[PDB]
Amino acid sequence: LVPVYIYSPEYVSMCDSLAKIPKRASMVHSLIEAYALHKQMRIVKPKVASMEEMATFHTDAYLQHLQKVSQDSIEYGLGYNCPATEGIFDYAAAIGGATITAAQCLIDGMCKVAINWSGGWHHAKKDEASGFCYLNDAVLGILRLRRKFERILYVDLDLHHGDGVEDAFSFTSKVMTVSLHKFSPGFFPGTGDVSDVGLGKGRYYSVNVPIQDGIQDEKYYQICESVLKEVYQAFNPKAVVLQLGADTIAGDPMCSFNMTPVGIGKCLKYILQWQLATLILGGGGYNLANTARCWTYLTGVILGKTLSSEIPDHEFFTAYGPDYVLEITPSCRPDRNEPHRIQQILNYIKGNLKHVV
Ligand SMILES: CN(C)c1ccc(C(=O)NCCCCCCC(=O)NO)cc1
Ligand SMILES: [K+]
Ligand SMILES: [K+]
Ligand SMILES: [Zn+2]
Repeated sequence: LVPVYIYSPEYVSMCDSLAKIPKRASMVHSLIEAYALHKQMRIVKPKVASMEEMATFHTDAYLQHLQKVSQDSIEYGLGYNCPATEGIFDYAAAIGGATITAAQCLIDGMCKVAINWSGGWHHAKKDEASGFCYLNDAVLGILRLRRKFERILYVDLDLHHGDGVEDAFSFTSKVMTVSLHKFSPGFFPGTGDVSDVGLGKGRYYSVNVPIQDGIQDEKYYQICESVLKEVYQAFNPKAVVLQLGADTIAGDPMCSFNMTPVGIGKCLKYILQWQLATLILGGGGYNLANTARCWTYLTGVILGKTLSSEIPDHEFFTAYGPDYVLEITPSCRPDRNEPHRIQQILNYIKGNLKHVV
């Protein structure tokens, strides 16, 4: 009954090697640990994903190519965004197996919530890398949950549209994907408008909520709670995979949304309250200190605790200036979401869900 935490020194050290988020893994860990939150969690060492576990989603041509490259390259999306970095195959296997490992505990009753903050790589296609994602651990995690669960719900709270995971299940009704991302022409990955609902046997089993800059905690929680309520109704899931990219939080260099760890928490609370199994994943988050602040605070609402406002002294204390507090103050930027558009969106979504059995 104690939340599982996927950690291991070798793992975190492996993740700190990710180009875009250097040392972000350590920062998140050490901050969560400096709050002694790991004392109230079942620490589980992550297992490396095997070539056959990754093959449950990715093609051999892709996986083998990714492997040879790990030692004509821009063939499988391995270009500007996803470079042919030496050792990526090993980094992705570690992160992928870290989610497979967390998924297994959920289908073992060993816990009702497993956490893998270093995961959440939602852009990767079965045979294509995208948006710094070489392997789609979110899909590998959901496919593992399918061993014991019939209806799995995937909620993507990342600033970006979880296309990789949506594409994976766009033709199926066994897994429903919900994504609240910023949608605007020329913004990555450019998909996910509200009209996007899935194909074939999976029509309407894909929900997309396009948002605009500036949105804040309450405006966001209303939209999220609203959509998550209608969804639990029609789909009535058995397990839940939650992607919590912190690139929505105020202060991120992404400078799009204007959330705080508490806005997301209200959403997290609302989902945890369904008492269904739950696989927590990180994702984007480009303001290192803030990301540790957000996920630590969230590892706090997962344990019903209320963390200390003053940031405990630790390994990376200095990176928490100039105030050294766990709270994030929203930026003074205008919300660009006209309330009428949010309604048209919510209705269109509402009428898209009636079609569910
Ligand atoms: C200043 N500089 C060198 C850059 C600035 C912006 C990008 C970018 O937006 N790239 C597009 C990829 C967006 C990240 C998607 C991964 C993600 O956040 N998933 O949730 C790249 C480089
Ligand atoms: K689907
Ligand atoms: K999203
Ligand atoms: Zn993102």
